Amino acid sequence: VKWVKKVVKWVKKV
Repeated sequence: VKWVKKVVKWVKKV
């Protein structure tokens, strides 16, 4: 749940 910040940053990263 804490990685929720990076999770959504996946589509933006790749």
